Order: sequence, then C-alpha cells, then structure tokens
Amino acid sequence: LSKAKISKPAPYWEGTAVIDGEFKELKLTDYRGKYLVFFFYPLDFTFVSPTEIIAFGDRLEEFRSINTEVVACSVDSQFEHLAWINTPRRQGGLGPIRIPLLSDLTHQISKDYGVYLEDSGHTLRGLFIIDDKGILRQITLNDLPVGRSVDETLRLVQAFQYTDKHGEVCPAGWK
Amino acid sequence: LSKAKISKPAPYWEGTAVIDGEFKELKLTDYRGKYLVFFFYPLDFTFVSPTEIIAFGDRLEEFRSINTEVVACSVDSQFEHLAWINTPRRQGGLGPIRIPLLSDLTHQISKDYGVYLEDSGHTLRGLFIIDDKGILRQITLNDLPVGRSVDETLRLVQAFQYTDKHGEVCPAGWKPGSETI
Amino acid sequence: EITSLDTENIDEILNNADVALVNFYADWCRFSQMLHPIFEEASDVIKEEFPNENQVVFARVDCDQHSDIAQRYRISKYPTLKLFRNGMMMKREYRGQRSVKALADYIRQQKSDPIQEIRDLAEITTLDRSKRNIIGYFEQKDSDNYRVFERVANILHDDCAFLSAFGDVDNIIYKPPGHSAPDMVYLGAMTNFDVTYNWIQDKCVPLVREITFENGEELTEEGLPFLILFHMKEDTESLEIFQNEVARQLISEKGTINFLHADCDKFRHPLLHIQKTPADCPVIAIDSFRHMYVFGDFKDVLIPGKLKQFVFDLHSGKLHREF
Amino acid sequence: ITSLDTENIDEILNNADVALVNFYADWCRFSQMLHPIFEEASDVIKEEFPNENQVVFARVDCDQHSDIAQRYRISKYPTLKLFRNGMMMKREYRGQRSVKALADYIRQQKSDPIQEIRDLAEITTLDRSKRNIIGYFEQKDSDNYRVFERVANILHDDCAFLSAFGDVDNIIYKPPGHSAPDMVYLGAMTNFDVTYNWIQDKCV
Repeated sequence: LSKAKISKPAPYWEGTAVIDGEFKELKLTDYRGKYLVFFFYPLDFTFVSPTEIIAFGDRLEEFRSINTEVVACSVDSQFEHLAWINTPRRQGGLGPIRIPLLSDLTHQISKDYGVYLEDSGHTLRGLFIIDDKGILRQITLNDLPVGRSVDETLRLVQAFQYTDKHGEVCPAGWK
Repeated sequence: LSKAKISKPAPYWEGTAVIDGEFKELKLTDYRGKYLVFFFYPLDFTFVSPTEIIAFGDRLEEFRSINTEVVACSVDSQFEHLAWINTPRRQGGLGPIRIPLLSDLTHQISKDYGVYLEDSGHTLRGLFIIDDKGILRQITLNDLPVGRSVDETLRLVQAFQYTDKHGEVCPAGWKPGSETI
Repeated sequence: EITSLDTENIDEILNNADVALVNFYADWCRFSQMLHPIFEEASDVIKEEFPNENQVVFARVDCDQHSDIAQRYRISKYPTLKLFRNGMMMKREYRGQRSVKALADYIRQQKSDPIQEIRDLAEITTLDRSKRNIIGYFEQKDSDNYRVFERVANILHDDCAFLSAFGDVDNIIYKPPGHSAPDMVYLGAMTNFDVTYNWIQDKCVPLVREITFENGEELTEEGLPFLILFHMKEDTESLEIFQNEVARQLISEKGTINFLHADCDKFRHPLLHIQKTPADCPVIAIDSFRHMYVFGDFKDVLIPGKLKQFVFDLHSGKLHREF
Repeated sequence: ITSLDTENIDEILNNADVALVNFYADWCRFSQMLHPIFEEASDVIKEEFPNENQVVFARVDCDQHSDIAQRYRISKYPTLKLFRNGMMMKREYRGQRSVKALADYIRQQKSDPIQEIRDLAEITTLDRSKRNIIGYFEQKDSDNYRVFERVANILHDDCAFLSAFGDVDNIIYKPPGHSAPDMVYLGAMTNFDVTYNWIQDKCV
C-alpha cells in the first residue's frame, strides 16, 4: 500500500501547512528545483519532547546553503498545529518553529509514504530525501521519538548531489 | 510483497555465508540475544568499490563492544562470493573481509526486505537494525554505491538499546538544544 | 505539599528530613509532567501515614531552573527520583513503577526496620559464605546505640544483613562471607553515627571491585566517573598496589568515584579504546563514559602525590589532551 | 602503453608534445573499465600518427605514487589530463570515455589552431564575444613563428589565434570589442616565457 520507492518520483502530496504562524497551502511540486527533506513528526500519545523539530529548524540555514528545504508533516489539522506552536515548550508544546508543519488530516500522505499504522492512527518517524527533480532518494524509518540527525541528513543530501554532478568517478575519499 | 515492518519481528532468512574464506550456514535466529546490522551489498553492474564492506569490517569490534553483529547479503551464489573474496582489491575484488557475506540465492531475502528490483535483478542498498529480540527497529533505503555510515549505524543501535533500558525518561541533552547529546 | 527546592533551602530541608524523596524533573519532557500528579497524590498518602513533620518529605527540583542542583547530583535524565535519608543521597534511585501505590509502598519499605531480631545465640550457627552478616547486641531495643545501628542499617541493608540480640557484653560484630575469616568486632562508640557507619560501611561495600561487561550495566547506571585498573587476572600485584593506593590517597572520594578493576583480556576493546594492548597491563584510566584518561606509567602510583592529583584533574577538568 | 613512477615522470612528461595521462585507482570500478578502452583508443591513434613522440597515452598509480595524486591535485578517479610538453592545461577531459571520443579529442587537440588570414577584412570583423591574438610575420619557418605556435597550442581555448604576412614580426592583441584599444606586444619574441606570460596575461 506504500507508494514510496527509491529512484521513482516521490508520491505527490498537498495540504495545509503552518508557516510562520499562518496557514499556507503547500504542494510537493512547490519544492521542485530544490532538495526537500520531508519527515513525519507525530504529536500524538507517543510524543515525548519538542527536540527534533527544534533541532532541524535551528539548523535550517545549513540546509538552505545546499539548496535544501525541510518540512515536517503530521496527521493533525493546521489548527492543532498552531495550538501546539502557541503552547510554550516548557509546558509541553513546540513553541515557535521555523519549518513548515504540514497537515495530513486525510491520512493518505502517511499511507502513500508507508509510515501510517492503521491500528493506532500513529505515524512512524519517516524521513525522506527528495531531489530537485522530485525523485525519492532516501527512506529512513524508525519509531524513535528522537531521533534523526541533522548532520547525517545534510551528509546524505551532499552525497546525492555529488552523485548527480560526478556520477562516473570515484572520489579519493573512498579507499 | 515486502515483509519488513518496523516494530514487527524481522523477516526470517537463512543461507550459506562466506566467513573467513569458509562456507558456514547462517540464520537470523542465530543472532537472538544480540543486535544485528543487516545490509544488502550488490556485486552486480552497479558495483563501484569495496570501500563500505571494508569500512564496516575494520570497525566490527566497535559493534561487538555494544553486543551487535554485522552481516552483508547479496544475491550471488556462495561460490561467486568466494571468488569476489579471493580477488584482491587491486584487481577489482573485495579481498579478505571480516563480516559474513550471506547469499540470497533464491532472491527471497531481497524481496522479504523490500530491497529487490525484479526488472534488473538488482537490490537496493538497504540497511536494517534488528534488536536482540528479533524485532526490526530500523529501515534505511537508498541506491548510493557507497554512503552508509558506520558512525550513524552505531549511534542508532545505541539509541535503540538506551530506549530499551530507559523508556520512561527523557535523557538530558534533549533540549531547546545545541547538539542533542 | 511538595517543596520546590532551590540553592538556598536545598541543604537544610534535605538534611533535617529523615526520608526525602526528591523528583528531579524538566517540564519540556512529558514523562515529568505525567509524573507530577502521581507524585503529589503519593505525597499526600504518605503525609497521612506520618509526618511528625520530618518523617518523610516529598520535594522537587526543576533542573531547567536550577542546573547547579542538577549537576551536583549528576542528573542525566528526566524524571529521576532520589532518596536522601538525612541528606546523604542513597545510591539506588527509584526505578519502580510510577503509580501512587508503588511510590507509597516504596516509602513504607524504606521507613521500615531492616534489622532482624534473634534469640540469644540461635541461627548464628549457619548464615555464612553467601552474604555478609552483622549483628548488634543490645540489652534493649530503645537505646542510642540501637538507633545509630538502625540508621546504618537503613542505608546499608542491601549489602549486608543486620540483626539484633540481647545478653552479650552493648556491642556489634561483623561476620564475613565464609567460615575462614572471623570477627572483626567494632570497638568504637555506638553513640557516634559517623564512626559506626564508616566501620560497617567498611565491611559491607568494597572500595574497588571488578567491572565485567555483565554488571557493566549496573555500575554504569551508578552515574559516576570510573577509575579502573586494567590488569591480567594472573596479576594480583598491580591490583593490591591499586587497592592500597586508592585507600591511601582517594578514600575521601569513596562515593563520588567508582574504583574498579577489570580483567585485561575480556575488556580488550575498552583497552582498544586507548593506545594500550592487553599486555600493556597494568593500566590505570578514568572512564567518564565520555572519554578515557590513561594515568601514565603505572609505577608513578607509588609516589604519595600522583594518584590523588590525577583524580582532582578530572574534577578540575585539566587537560584533554590528546587523544 | 605503460605507466610512470615517482622519478621518470619528468623524463617522459616534458618531452611529450601532447601527453594524455590517465590518473587512476585500481579499486575504483570506473577506472578499471576504462583501461581496455584507454589502450584500445591508444592502439588506434598511436598507429594513426605514429609520430615517434607526439601523442602518448600513459597512466599513473595514485596509490603508491599517490605522491603524484596530490602534486597535480587529483580528486576523482579516473582523471584524464592533457599536457603540452610538461605543463598542466587548466582543463582535463570530461566528455565520454570510448575510443571514438578519446580519439576524436586527441585528434581534436591537433587543430591549427592559428588563423592565417587573407587580405585584411578580418581585422574589424573579428568581434562579437571573442578574444584575438593576431600574429604578423614574414617567414613562418623562423624561430619566431614556432614560438608563437607553441603558445598558440596551450591557450587555443581561451582566445582565437591568427597569423599574417608583411609588417615589421609582431603580436597585436584585439580586446573584447570595439571599445578598448590595443595593446601591442613589444618584447623578445623567439625566447620563451616572456612571450608566454604576455599573451597568457591578456587571455585571462
């Protein structure tokens, strides 16, 4: 039932995101021309701590140096996303965040990406790296509240771009 | 048709692996009690360089410190694996390697782990972390010739074992933040 | 109610309390917020079973606000609940279930009397090897001697069995694990808690002991930087040089440092983590669980200075260097 | 068709008019597959000329001779690089690897490159987005013309070289348009680096 495959176009999505405290409509093809790291961030009963979106948002400029945008997606509506954003993180909210929080209210994004568990309504923490032509280059799945790694995500993004520019060569760094 | 699901029992596999130039039979359930890093390593036309299996083999003791083994798997026969092992890296072979090279002769492992592309006979480079209870805790897929990372693999297994021992606590270092200790 | 501790009231409140269960929390962590109500209710349940105002005290520390207090007690995670008896911090955290009745039964357990009474000379026949034993001899169970013994028992009842009797000339005696070594009878004042607890402390808990990767777990969660002698198990000389020397120089560090020795051949990779090979043993190092620090050449451990200043340079964070 | 080493690099590398050298690594599968096409593309063009020493296809081990791998700043394996009598051209070979493409490109390095021109209508029709070094010379077997044509080889990508007859042996550089004037070269023409670094200066 998952539509996410390596080297095929990443499954299309569109929905309402919270960007800078306001509602914007977002489409996967908006990010055409740049790399997109797209990861799922459950706010449900498994939630434990704001750490991961804070970590990715604070370093988002590093991603933009390499022509990469970051967006998180969750199965809650834009309104509860804004409620979470307006809840201070001392009280168990996210506080201000600098990456778009996308809404999957219909659940079909989480299923297209094979990250949705239909028993609990819970989303596994998938992270996906999509290149500037919309091809899916990376799938990372686990259920860890935290987490993924901003360092290894950017390292993966740079590895993909190096493969795209130099495809028939071995860099000296390989042994 | 892929059977690999996070938090579910990892799909069983069995086959003949080359360990130290020798044929030994290997099963997933042999690794019960230890973590298993299990990744696919194509010797097909996509192959480019031994760098990665060597990288994991040289650091294999770091994984054994934390009670985890490493196994690579490919769809060549045990005999073609043995030929690859005896070809030194100067001539385009792997030379001696310190991690078992498992053979998926029937292709059923590569399909169970959702790594097999049936048009080309090619396997994506998947890496999967299986805990000491046989549960699959990690799925990592891409087609990069080289470019998984033993540092990130070890950090993941240690994160999984820490979650297993302390599940109701947030460790310090998760915060507004700096580096997430 | 739940006292919120800070740098000003921390010491007095914990010292005058006979039992204090303190909750080290951070509110950006959900496990902490989920704990707070259960903590409050458990506190009330115990407050009715008590107080005389000082029997049992539930307190809290916000480690976001006071990071000083947090690092003083080496809190690496949230929440962590710690037991302070008179302001000494018990080395075993509450790892139990988080529920009102689990916490309640826990406070009742630690407020219970660990000492087991006996009839004259009855089973002192056979206890031994197995565990350690210690038995106080009191003509009555209301005495300053027996309350001192009861405090020491409350702290130490996990590493030894404490018992009581009457009819012998007031004195407490120690029996080690076996019938080889005898008593070992305490000659000190039984009205002084510090010398008595130092004495029975001395028999119960060894100053250094063996790390093996099996109990590596238990000892890692003690939360202390290790100082280790790596030695081949045929080599007993380095190990008693080490025991003697940390008894001379570092004994004041008894509870801030775990002093351990490791079989050099099983811990090869811990020794691989540094420049040393299993035939470079004897080797002395601190493992902060962040990095490992070699002491240098072993024999320098014999000068009265070097080993004491070696650990104060971890406490002073001196040189890293190199690797 | 054989290698170099730490020592004789300068022996074969300097005397070779066009030296197309393959920096390789053996563990890299992309460089292991180019060897048969390298020497097959070799076998076609060194029978082509065969020219004693003009075009010579050689290789260098970046493993134990890795000392050459950072003298020349080698990063990718393989790196094909073209040397005019011992010097590094600022470019390398990035088109496809095949005997067709290599052969075509080292035959492509053999172009004139000079432009010998007729009655002069070209001197003002050269313009629109180029660079031109116009040679003026009487007799083209002289020491001057063959020094002008050795530096015509190395920079032939950076600008367009031309030649003519009958003024006084001088080099006249027309700059990028109708705006800036010349810029004529007065110097020692038959000797080497003084003529090289003039034209090198106004082609960059």
